Amino acid sequence: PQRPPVIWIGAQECTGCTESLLRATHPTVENLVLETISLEYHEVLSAAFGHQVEENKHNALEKYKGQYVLVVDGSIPLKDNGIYCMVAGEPIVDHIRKAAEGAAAIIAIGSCSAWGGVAAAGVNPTGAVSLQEVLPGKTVINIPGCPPNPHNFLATVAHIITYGKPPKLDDKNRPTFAYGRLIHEHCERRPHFDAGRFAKEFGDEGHREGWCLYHLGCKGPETYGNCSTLQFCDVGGVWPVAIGHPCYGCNEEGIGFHKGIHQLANVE
Amino acid sequence: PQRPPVIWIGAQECTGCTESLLRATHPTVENLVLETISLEYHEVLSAAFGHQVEENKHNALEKYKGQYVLVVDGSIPLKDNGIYCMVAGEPIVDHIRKAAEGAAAIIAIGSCSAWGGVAAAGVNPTGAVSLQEVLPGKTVINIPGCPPNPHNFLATVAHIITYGKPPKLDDKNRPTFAYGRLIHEHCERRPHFDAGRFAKEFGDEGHREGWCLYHLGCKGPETYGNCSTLQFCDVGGVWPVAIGHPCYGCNEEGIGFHKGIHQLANVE
Amino acid sequence: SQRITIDPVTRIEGHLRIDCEIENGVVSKAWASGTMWRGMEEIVKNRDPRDAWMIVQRICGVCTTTHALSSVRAAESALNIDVPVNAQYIRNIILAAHTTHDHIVHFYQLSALDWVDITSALQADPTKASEMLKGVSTWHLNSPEEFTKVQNKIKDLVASGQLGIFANGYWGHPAMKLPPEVNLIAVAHYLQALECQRDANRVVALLGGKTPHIQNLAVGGVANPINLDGLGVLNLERLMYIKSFIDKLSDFVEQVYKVDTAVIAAFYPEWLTRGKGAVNYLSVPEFPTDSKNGSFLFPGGYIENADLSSYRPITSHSDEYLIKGIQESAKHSWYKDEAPQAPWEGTTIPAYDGWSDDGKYSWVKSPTFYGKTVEVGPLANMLVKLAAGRESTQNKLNEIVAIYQKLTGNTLEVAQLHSTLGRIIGRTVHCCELQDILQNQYSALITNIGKGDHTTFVKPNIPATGEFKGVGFLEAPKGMLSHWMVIKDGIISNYQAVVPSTWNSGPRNFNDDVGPYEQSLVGTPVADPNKPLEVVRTIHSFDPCMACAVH
Amino acid sequence: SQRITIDPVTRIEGHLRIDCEIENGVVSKAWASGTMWRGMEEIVKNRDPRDAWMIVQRICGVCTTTHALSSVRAAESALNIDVPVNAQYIRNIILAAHTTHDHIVHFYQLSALDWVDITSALQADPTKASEMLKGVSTWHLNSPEEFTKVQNKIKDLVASGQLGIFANGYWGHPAMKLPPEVNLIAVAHYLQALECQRDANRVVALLGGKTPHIQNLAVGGVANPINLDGLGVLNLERLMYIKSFIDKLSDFVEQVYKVDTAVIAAFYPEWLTRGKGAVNYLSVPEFPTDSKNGSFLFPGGYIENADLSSYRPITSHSDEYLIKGIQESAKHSWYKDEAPQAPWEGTTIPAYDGWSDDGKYSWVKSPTFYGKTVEVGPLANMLVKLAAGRESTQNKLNEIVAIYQKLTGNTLEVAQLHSTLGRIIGRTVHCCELQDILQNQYSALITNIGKGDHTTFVKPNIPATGEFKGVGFLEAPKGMLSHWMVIKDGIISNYQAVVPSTWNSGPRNFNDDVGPYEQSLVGTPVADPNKPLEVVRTIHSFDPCMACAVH
Ligand code: SF4
Ligand code: SF4
Ligand code: SF4
Ligand code: SF4
Ligand code: FCO
Ligand code: FCO
Ligand code: F3S
Ligand code: F3S
Ligand SMILES: [Cl-]
Ligand SMILES: [Cl-]
Ligand SMILES: [Mg+2]
Ligand SMILES: [Mg+2]
Ligand SMILES: [Mg+2]
Ligand SMILES: [Mg+2]
Ligand SMILES: [Mg+2]
Ligand code: NI
Ligand code: NI
Repeated sequence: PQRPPVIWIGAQECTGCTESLLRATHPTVENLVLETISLEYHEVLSAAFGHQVEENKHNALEKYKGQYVLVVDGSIPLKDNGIYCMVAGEPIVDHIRKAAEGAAAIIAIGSCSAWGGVAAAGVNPTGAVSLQEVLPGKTVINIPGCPPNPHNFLATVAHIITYGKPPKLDDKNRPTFAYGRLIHEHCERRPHFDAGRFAKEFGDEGHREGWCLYHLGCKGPETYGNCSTLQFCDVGGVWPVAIGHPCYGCNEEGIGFHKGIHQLANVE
Repeated sequence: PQRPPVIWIGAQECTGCTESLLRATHPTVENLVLETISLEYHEVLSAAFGHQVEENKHNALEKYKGQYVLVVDGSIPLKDNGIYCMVAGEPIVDHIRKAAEGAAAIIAIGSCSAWGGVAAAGVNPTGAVSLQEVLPGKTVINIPGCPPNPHNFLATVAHIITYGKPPKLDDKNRPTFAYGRLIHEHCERRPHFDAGRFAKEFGDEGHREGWCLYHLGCKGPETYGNCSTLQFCDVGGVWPVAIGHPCYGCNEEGIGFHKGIHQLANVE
Repeated sequence: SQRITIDPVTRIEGHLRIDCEIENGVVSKAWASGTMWRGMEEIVKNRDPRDAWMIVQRICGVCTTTHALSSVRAAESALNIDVPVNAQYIRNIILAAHTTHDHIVHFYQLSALDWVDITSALQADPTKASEMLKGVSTWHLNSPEEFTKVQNKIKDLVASGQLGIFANGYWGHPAMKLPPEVNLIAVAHYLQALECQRDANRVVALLGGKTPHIQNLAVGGVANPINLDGLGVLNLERLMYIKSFIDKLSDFVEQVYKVDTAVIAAFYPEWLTRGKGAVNYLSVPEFPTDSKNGSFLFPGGYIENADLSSYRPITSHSDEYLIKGIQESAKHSWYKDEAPQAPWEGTTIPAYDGWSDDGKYSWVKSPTFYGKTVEVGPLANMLVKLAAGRESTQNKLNEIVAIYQKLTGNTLEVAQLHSTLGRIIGRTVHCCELQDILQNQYSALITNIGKGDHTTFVKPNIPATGEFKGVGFLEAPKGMLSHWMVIKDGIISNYQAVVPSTWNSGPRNFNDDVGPYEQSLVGTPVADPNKPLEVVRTIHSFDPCMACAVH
Repeated sequence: SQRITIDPVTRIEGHLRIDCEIENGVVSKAWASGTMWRGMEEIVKNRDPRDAWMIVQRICGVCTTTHALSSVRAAESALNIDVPVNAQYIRNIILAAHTTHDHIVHFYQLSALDWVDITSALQADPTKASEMLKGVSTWHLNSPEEFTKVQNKIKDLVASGQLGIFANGYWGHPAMKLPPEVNLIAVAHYLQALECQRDANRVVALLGGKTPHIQNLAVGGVANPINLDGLGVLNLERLMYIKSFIDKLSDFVEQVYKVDTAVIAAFYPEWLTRGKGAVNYLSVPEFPTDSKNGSFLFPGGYIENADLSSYRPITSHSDEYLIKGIQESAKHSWYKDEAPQAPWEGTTIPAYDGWSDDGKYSWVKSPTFYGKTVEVGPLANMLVKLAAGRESTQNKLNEIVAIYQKLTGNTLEVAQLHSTLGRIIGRTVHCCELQDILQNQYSALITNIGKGDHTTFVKPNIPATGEFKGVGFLEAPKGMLSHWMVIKDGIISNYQAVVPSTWNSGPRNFNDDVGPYEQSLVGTPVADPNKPLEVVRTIHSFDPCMACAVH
């Protein structure tokens, strides 16, 4: 049978959001591209380059008009008329707007495309903005994190394919199965928080007993995500807090890349 | 290169404690028997039977006197002169006491051998007792659960081999890395307990949002273990509470097999 | 002539003694004995009906899941509860995946070392071994390089002088018939089997909460919370993860286990002509798919005097003909009450008095069906499906026969299935057909959730007066299982388990008639009465579970 | 003369444009251009020195870990902090496992489709393909049956008419030299590589807290809590799990990746005679093992005019000769200040004015070492280790040359390593030697914890006044990396990254000299200027990372 088409365009990306797919298990990246979808454009993996790969993008946008899922990683830079990311001699914002016209669904994978991320922090040298800001007439599905667990993306695409619509979304257009709850409202170290059992420095006696990381700067009280439950890499037990380091808030605008590692979170 | 010897004897066992080894990953059961140990006696896997396998046990107890680790699963029945478990025409208590004489270390794997477990529950038809009760002059290392995660056993054996002594133990002779903390003092659903967010029946709205299972009969407040952190089967996210069912207290004497599923726990 | 004892029987679950009189080089008479008892039926008495399944699951950890599922079905029968269809799909996936693990481990870890000589594998040529499988299997791990790595693992174990559980085995015995190359193939497949069974148990874990000993059941359904859009519950990501493991099982089962079953038969064809235990067979239907505890994917029935053409179909777990026929006796067992008992009126009063050849000699009871001895398990299950004209079963058996034909130039008829190797073939056929059950039930669950049904549990009510009787049937890996619950004044007043190894392993009955293990051994040739490998080969074919048989 | 543009270059990290002048079918002049900038140096300025590593790690997610580790080393340099030995063992295990994933993916997912024709694989005989590897590899997954399954997955993808990322490729090009059988072997190994790289990243995850983008570092050591007897921390059970994945990497690396590297060289021997980018090479020592940020397992050094016999060793990350030589220029880059700048005095002031052949044409700066252009990365790293007389490196290269000699009858000399294929060989040698780094550092960590040392972290103090400087060196998968931090009144006043792809990809410099990518392309034959596969082959051999090069 025919497979559902996907077009993937990178803007001011670091490639970590593509690289998340190389850790996935359900599906693995090889089963994704041979069995689940037809990946019609992706510059990291494509056999074709240059003029050939731009022709195959144009052909796919025509053939699959109204049918494809468009995916973007990285922020989009608006300063100085788009010149801080130029592909085939044109601003990346123009390539993204053209591809959006025919998309059946549009997904911002990672914090950079979802809300500007690290690229839009500090002084914001390039006037970097989110995918939703570049496409104000479109519903953009946001899958934040730096990078997210790849299955927060893959299970969103599966819901579209299997059931014919997107998963249920919150008021930031994030899927509820992955972003519907604060990390601190589902964290296994909450008993220690409640009891006043805190790590004060890495390597201290409470740290070496797995106590709460609040006083090291944990941003779990102010960050929506599934890091404590789904975790990472499907080996069991692996997320930043379980390894011994506070959450930095990388999912959440105004927390990650803004607040210092050891700055304390606000508690509701 | 010579491998450390192990003798495994089953008394009133269901075989679940041996079967936990077939789920293990570090080591796998094939790496355990070919690389980590020399399994000198185990009736579930042994090529030899009958008189040949009893010859093999005798020869190993002699060759390896003072060197082997003795493991027992199942309770040991003392009623009516030991006749509720008879192997090669002799009570299993006699086989166990004779093997204990020359052991370098002695481990009770599972709640049955650790404290009597299900086989000693209710009216206790066979006078079933724990391994430490049969061996009063010996230090028995207890690894409870029905069955435990196999790595609670395998990392205990690894500590003995690599560092030349047992892991640190609590006042019930249980390894502290696996049994040092109450499940409720390191449970990801503690925030919901704190907020009064409880499932009242399976399939209700709060159950379907992953709320605390205290009012369904969860025994986490009275059970020591690592079920919420290490979890089971190394796939990520798999333990009874995470699947939707309360802890039953199977690790803990007086809780599992004594209290009803829906009977409420005492909270410290 | 002379008298031998095999005690312990190894490479089984639990504690078994086998005695044999040998006369003129053949077994003339045998005795089967379960030597350990716990009293699990008495431990569960006087409890709330909702609690029973967590206690009686611990009858057995090899056949984990099975007693848990039979127990909730028994309470649901007493109480008249219709299980939600989503709960049936989940129960069914668990039982099918568990049973895949159980059969693989039986063929390789428990039975193969009856037929395979590990020492002879050191003499094999790895290239000749790989060439033998050309046109016979498409499996991707039959290369000379794989076989050389496995041979080097055997060479290293031998060179260490610590053979441990591989020691003092039956190496060179006259009943060992495989060439060196086939012994090496079998050892490679033994190791590969451990990866496949681990994948099967990952399926079980993701729905059960762990394995061994699942923790997702309830009287009224299951504890899994279905919500595609929920954090921390059974959502689409978790369902995709389950599917990733279901998809990993088929190739090993079809290209390795199914092929090895035909190869063992090709090298041991006389084992198609011995080991018949019974002329009557029983199985129950399994894998219900409707909203009222029926519409089973696999059929059940009763065969009398080996006549498939006149068998009696069983299509319901409420069938009064099945229920009314079952009794157990303790004439030759260590219990006090000896006359045949219907399980709702059963007792389990211990009365140990030592071993007597003509008196009591086992903790296993003696089951009958309308007064007859019956074999249960994979041979029964296969024969009933062939009697029903089930095309899937016909077709899978025919694939095994076609490999045997290519290797030998001979064919295999149904009469040859009433034997030690026929029993082994029935088990392999079942494992193969279960892979389609998993694909079918996964698809059914995804489709039903998509129609907007997320229901999983119906909360029971239990009247505080009255007497209620219920029975839960289940087609377990070792055969038909039944749990029999009587409820009086809100609590369990009687609890009796009748387990498939009870049917096959039980001693002489109230009429002194012989059960399947004891009958199967009559006529067994024994070349060396000190090393009775031939006896162990036939007993292992029934997959003994003595924690199950005795409880 | 014809002028071509290749934009985008695919199967790299990030955004790259290559332009070439072609005279009579030969490249006469080339331009490399990084086409995307973020300003990551400016984003991290005016923050606490402790925060930098979490921000600048996001320079790149392909070479994740590397900028995190360089940043903490830079802060530790400025502050004069000695890192605990246990923290060094953990940092080293993460870097070695990460680099194993990175090299495998580069050879297979990024580079193989320059050399392999997937359509030609459909014509292969799978049995002939397997027979070609007899006595050349001991890998267990080279059977005809494995290769048939792979061929059928290709057949099915073509039959669908949806080739997607395998479309409008260079199928039938005159530069495609492999027979059908070798093309099919390479596709099978491409798929197998994805499992090995996944196991390498499971090592990284268990110490880092996730990957991509680890979260276990600190200025002063690591955040892993070492306690063999602790629940929920880095105990013996967790360390055993790490070891189980370390042990899974060696066979694929040694029996598949190493062998395929020799095979590609045997079929493409002209690519030993082209693609030389420079005559000077730099690498830094890596994997410190003492209590004072030194005692490296791998050596570093500087080679001038390809003379290995008179190279200069580098044994310290505080080497004043290394530190004083590094500068960058922006004469032909889109920044304002053009004269060469030492990185502690660097600026990064954007000044975009469009493309000019003789003016500014790239967001990459132009690095020099005492005024000279230098190649960094696996070719540099291998040449420095041969110059040092490192027996492990000599012996590994010799194993690759032995397979090449079995297939061609010819040896390889060092002169032939200054080439496109020599660069690929250096990367494979690195990946092979990293497997013993993993074993060595896992054993060192177990031993040290057994002596009673559980220490992991030294808490920094940062003076609130004064101005002070630090530099952190690291031998990354693409070559020597350095992060340069200036602290003034407790906050970052300057931050400059000089990244390995900056050295290799940078444009013409202050003296108009040509850097490695541009120099490597002079002399490249181009059969079809519309489809310049030969240019892409040489550029891919450098493993371009443009998020790294530009930041
Ligand atoms: S969200 Fe993070 S991982 Fe993804 S492109 Fe942005 S910096 Fe990279
Ligand atoms: S502050 Fe962080 S570690 Fe502590 S309970 Fe909250 S989320 Fe968990
Ligand atoms: S502890 Fe549980 S799993 Fe182990 S022998 Fe006892 S009943 Fe079986
Ligand atoms: S009662 Fe059970 S589910 Fe609730 S927080 Fe405690 S251990 Fe967790
Ligand atoms: N299968 C199985 Fe166990 C037995 N006999 C049960 O029921
Ligand atoms: N490796 C790598 Fe990335 C580049 N170039 C860095 O540092
Ligand atoms: S830093 Fe990011 S990955 Fe999760 S633990 Fe915190 S949201
Ligand atoms: S029932 Fe047992 S397995 Fe753990 S979750 Fe409770 S101690
Ligand atoms: Cl739902
Ligand atoms: Cl320690
Ligand atoms: Mg006595
Ligand atoms: Mg209801
Ligand atoms: Mg019974
Ligand atoms: Mg220093
Ligand atoms: Mg820079
Ligand atoms: Ni059983
Ligand atoms: Ni990079």
